[PDB]
Amino acid sequence: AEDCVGRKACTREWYPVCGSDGVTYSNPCNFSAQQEQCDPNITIAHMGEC
Repeated sequence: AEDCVGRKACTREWYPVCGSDGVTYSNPCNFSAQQEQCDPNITIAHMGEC
């Protein structure tokens, strides 16, 4: 994808985290999938939905 913004929806489970973009991830899969498509370079900012 290269350039995509927001969250990419995955729903295997709900462990919410926030990415360094300040973005709410529904679960690890959300963080992984969205970033592998968009921004692999951010880190988990904090545990819990943003």
